[PDB]
Amino acid sequence: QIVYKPVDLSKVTSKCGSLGNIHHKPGGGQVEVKSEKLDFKDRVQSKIGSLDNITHVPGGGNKKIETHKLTF
Amino acid sequence: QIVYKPVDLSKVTSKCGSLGNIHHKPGGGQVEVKSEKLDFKDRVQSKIGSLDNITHVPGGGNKKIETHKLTF
Amino acid sequence: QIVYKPVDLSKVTSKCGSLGNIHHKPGGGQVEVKSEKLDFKDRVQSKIGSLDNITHVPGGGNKKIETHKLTF
Amino acid sequence: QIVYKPVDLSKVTSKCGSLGNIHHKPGGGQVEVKSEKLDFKDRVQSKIGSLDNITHVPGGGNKKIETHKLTF
Amino acid sequence: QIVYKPVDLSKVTSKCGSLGNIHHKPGGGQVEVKSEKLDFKDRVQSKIGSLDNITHVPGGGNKKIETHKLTF
Amino acid sequence: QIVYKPVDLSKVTSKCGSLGNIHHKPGGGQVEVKSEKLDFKDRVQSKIGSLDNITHVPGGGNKKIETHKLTF
Repeated sequence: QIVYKPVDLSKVTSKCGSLGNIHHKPGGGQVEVKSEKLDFKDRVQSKIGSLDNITHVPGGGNKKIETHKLTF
Repeated sequence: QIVYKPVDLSKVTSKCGSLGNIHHKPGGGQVEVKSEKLDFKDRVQSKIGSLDNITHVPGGGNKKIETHKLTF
Repeated sequence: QIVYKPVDLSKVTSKCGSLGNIHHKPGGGQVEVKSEKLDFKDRVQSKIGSLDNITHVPGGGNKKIETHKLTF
Repeated sequence: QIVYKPVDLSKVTSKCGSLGNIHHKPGGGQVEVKSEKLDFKDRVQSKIGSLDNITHVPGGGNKKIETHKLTF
Repeated sequence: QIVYKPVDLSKVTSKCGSLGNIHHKPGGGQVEVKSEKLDFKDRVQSKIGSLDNITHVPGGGNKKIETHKLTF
Repeated sequence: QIVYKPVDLSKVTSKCGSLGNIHHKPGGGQVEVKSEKLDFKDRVQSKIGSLDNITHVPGGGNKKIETHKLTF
């Protein structure tokens, strides 16, 4: 008699990219008089209090190769 | 007699990209008099208090290859 | 008699990328009179109080190769 | 001429009670053979690996009393 | 001439009770053979791996009293 | 001419109770054979690997009393 009962009970997780929490609070203080004068003239690039979150995940893949043979 | 009963009970999860929470609160402070003057003339790029979230996931795939043979 | 009963009870986790929490609070202080004059003229790149979070994950993949053979 | 323009720009916050994070991981280790025999017979009180979080806040109230008078 | 124009721009917040995160993961470890035998007979109280969160907030109230008079 | 323009730009915060993070990891080690025999007979009180977090906040209140009078 032969019994062939291999059991895959496994658990696999991938968690990839921007996982953590971001808190961005620019200008959260106290001021009496606030004045901003912006003069931008030629080919200017500007970020003021902005948030860019850029995420690339080519990875994070799960791969199982499993071979079962019984030869009698 | 032969019994061939391999069992795949496994669990596989992929979680890929922007997973975390974003909190963006620009300008949330206290001000009495606030003034802004913006003068932008030629090929200016500006972000003020804006949020960009860019997510690319070519990955995060799950792949199973499983071969079963019994030869008697 | 033969019994062939290997059990994969394994647990595998990948956690890859920006895992930690970010707190960015520029300008959170106390001031009476605040004035800003910005004059940007020619091919200027500028960041003021802005947040860039850039995450690349080509890794963080999980791979299982498992071969089972019983030859009688 | 009289101008009566007192300005309340104030910000008030109360944050009272269980503010912090609790992480409770009883039994998170590695064991080959684990056995537990519990025999509790008369007026026994028992906690095993349980979490009680009890919060009472009679406080944390915010109170403003403000009186404005102009007598001419 | 008289102008009576007091301004309340104020912000008031109460946040009272169980504010923080609870993570309770009893039994998250690794065991080969696990056995538990429980025999409880008379007026026994038991908690095993359970979570109680009890919150009482008689407080956390906001109260504003504001009086305005102009007498001419 | 008279101008009466006191400005309240104040910021007030109360943060009261259990503020800090708790990490409780009982039994996180390595053992081959673990056995526990508990026999509790008469009016026993027992805590094993349990977490009690008890918070009382009758305080943490914010109070403003402000009086403005102009007599002409």
